[PDB]
Amino acid sequence: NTIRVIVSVDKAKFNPHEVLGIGGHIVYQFKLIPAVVVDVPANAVGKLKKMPGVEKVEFDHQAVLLGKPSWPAQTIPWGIERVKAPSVWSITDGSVSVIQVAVLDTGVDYDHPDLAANIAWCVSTLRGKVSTKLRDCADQNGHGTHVIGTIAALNNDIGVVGVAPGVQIYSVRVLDARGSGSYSDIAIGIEQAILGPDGVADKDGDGIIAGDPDDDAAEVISMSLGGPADDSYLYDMIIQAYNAGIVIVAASGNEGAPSPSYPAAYPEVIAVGAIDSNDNIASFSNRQPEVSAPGVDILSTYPDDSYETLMGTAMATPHVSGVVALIQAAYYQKYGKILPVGTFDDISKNTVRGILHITADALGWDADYGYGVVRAALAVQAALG
Ligand SMILES: [Ca+2]
Ligand SMILES: [Ca+2]
Ligand SMILES: [Ca+2]
Ligand SMILES: [Ca+2]
Ligand SMILES: [Ca+2]
Repeated sequence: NTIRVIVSVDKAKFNPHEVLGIGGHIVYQFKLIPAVVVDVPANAVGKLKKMPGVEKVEFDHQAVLLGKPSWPAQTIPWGIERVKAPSVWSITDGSVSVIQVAVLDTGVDYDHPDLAANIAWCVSTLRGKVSTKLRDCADQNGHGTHVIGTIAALNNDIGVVGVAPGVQIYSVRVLDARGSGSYSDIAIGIEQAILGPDGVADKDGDGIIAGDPDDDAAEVISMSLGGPADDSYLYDMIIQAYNAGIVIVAASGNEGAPSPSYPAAYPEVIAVGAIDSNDNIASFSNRQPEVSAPGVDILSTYPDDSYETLMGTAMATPHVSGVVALIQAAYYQKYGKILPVGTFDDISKNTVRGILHITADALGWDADYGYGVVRAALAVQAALG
């Protein structure tokens, strides 16, 4: 019957009425890339390629969550210590106002007493519809609430504590109750993380997005999820985020493969591998990460008002995203600006990725651990030194 497809277009010639004309509909018009999500009867896709202004028709691929379960006063999970976050908190817990982290995942238990105060914005992109309603944005799986707690669980007398326990979180639900998500919804969730709550990327028109107090963009997009497919419009959204000054962090994958899933495999994205508490790379961790982090036996928040232990590269990812939030929060607190994102290759202290690379606890890049295990305390020293 009806398939979902993503059309790359020339906006001067693409007439959307041509798709309604063949029994299709417009699902979502991207604001930041020239592309549109459409539903068409499957036997009419051939007619789509043929319309004026249609440059490419791509099918809607599937990505999936990358965390799975391991089988009272406040605990500091072993991974938060390993990554050397508690030492940083006298400088910053990430609570500097221009800083937000967007977590594209299964949603969040937004009224969880260890999370709520840091939940700044809650949205859903599922099924190509942007929803800002609470029932839509709530986590129906648990995995997002877990990823989120590793980043930002409160420092208090309950539960757990995240890497950056003061940072504002934008929860962006791009994955359903089963942890499965379409590339379409994930590209839309990324656009939303750039647009933010006011729906405009660059409201004052000055060319600054991430790190501009006049805007409400996130500064980190964290994606603990992956698929085998490399689609154009998705990689275009990645570049829009990258160009806006957003650091993008994604899980390597859990199939013990030689290279990362997507989007972790894009040059603009920090691929993240998983270690255990013995500083062994997990066997499941996809190889050639950029950096690695705690991803086995990770205790964190879980629905509802509860706590759970999970494992996977999905768990390693938010430790890195939390480190990035500390670097950017410390740098903005001292200077009144953030660092550039940087590249895989980078070994300077002038770039977030540069700092991640050279402060990593290398156990010189390798195909197992990447540059090594991120260390917040040392990264924040490099950023400020
Ligand atoms: Ca911001
Ligand atoms: Ca806590
Ligand atoms: Ca905005
Ligand atoms: Ca601006
Ligand atoms: Ca401005």
